[PDB]
Amino acid sequence: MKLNISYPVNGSQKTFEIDDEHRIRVFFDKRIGQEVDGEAVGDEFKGYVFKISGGNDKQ
Amino acid sequence: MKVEIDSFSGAKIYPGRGTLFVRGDSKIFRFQNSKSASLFKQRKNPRRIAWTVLFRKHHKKGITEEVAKKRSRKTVKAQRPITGASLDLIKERRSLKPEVRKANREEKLKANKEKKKAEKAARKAE
Amino acid sequence: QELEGLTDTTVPKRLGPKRANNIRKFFGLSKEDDVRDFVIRREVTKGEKTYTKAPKIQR
RNA sequence: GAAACUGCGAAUGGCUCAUUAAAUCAGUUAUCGUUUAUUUGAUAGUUCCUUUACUACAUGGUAUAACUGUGGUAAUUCUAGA
RNA sequence: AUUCAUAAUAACUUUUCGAAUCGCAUGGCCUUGUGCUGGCGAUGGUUCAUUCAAAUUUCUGCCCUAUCAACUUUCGAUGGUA
RNA sequence: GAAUGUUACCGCAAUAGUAAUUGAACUUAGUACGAGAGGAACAGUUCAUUCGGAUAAUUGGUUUUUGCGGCUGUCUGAUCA
RNA sequence: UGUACAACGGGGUAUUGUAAGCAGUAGAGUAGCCUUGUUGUUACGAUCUGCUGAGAUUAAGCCUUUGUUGUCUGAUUUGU
Repeated sequence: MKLNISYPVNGSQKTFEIDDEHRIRVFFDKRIGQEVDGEAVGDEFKGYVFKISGGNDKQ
Repeated sequence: MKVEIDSFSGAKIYPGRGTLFVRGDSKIFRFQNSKSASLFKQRKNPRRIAWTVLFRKHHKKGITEEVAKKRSRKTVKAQRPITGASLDLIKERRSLKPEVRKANREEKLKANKEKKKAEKAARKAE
Repeated sequence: QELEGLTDTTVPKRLGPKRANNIRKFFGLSKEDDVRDFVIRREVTKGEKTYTKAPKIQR
């Protein structure tokens, strides 16, 4: 899938393509509002914590 | 092989176990077993039946998953580049709050300019 | 680690206050501090000429 | 002076005559049995709430669009996040 | 023709309205302070009346049929009371 | 199932009986052939039909597990059972 | 006279569908008390909830079993 993300602090926003089903099962079965740690999904995101705001599915 | 849930009872249904029922509204249901299926033919309520997951839910037994959505405590502390601010100049203006005497001096100079303008007005009228 | 499209890079707010008290506490000034002078202007350059487009104040 | 917000209008107009036989409808009445944006005419000195510090009254507060850029959709006057 | 129009006491109200709006003009008094005052408008606002209407509604009137003479009243038909 | 020394274990095979059967789809192949219309075959793969012999994981059936729970009628003072 | 057997038990597993008892500001409503109520309380009350995926049952042709309690020398017959 893809991940559009924003950093309010800088106020920036960027998109990132991702594979690795077993990086994203981290996210699977979660709400829009919960928080997860990022090295689970990419060590580039180590120490970081994301939150979700929603998304846009297939179709 | 995929694992499913009982359209009545809420159980994992391992392969070739249980049954399926279909309904001319195209709808599908799965059953682990003849028990749930028979309740279904009896057009029953899996929320008034006890031993279902649905009932353990709608009566809140073993609900140990969801805890709390926390409300944080934090400030802005992100002085943004306001697009006409020049963040160095922004801090300069933020620190120049005192010394309203310069404001007072500009205001008195404007009092003088306005007096001169009204005088010129009365003169041009006369 | 610092992520480039988001963390290392930063971005501006496209606008500032249009309200008196918004300005007033955006700089934390006073009840009296000549908000007009604490105005923010935006300069642009139509040609050789430029100009600062200071908006307004309401209330 | 584009866009968006806000305010309005969008219920008029137009077309057609299927249904409908005290039902529409005509003409006549009542509203001492009611709604009336609106136009129009007139119409608020009392309202600081332990109303002697509670206090902004030369005037109070929070959002949010348009925009920024980020994105999904095969696709719709689709839309999300920031 | 009214228990009316209105008024008047006691109370009620999740508390309504009583203008933080805007253009044009710039004037006058001075103890000259950005002191005090002041106009032509535009908007929007409580209620009353009005008006553009609306809703109900009174009397009387409608074609061929009796090879339809009885009908309505279950579950409203008629009336009354709350 | 007596008798063959007893008793036990493994075992040969005279004999007797016998059982598998049938079709379709795909390819071949719109090919072969034929003027054309039309239109094949073996090999090969997937399924099925009829029959047979076994099993019963699951599905279904059956319930005296009178195991569980439920309902009426009546008796046990009540309840409980 | 022993990784022997058995009955009991224990556990597992499978089935039912949440036990009796106790409580409850739940309870359609009703009558009564006075302290009159300022949820006033007493009492009748199918049912509802909690203790409760509870209790009950489980080999009789299910598995297991470091427990408990016992059991283990009766009869007859056969010879190349």
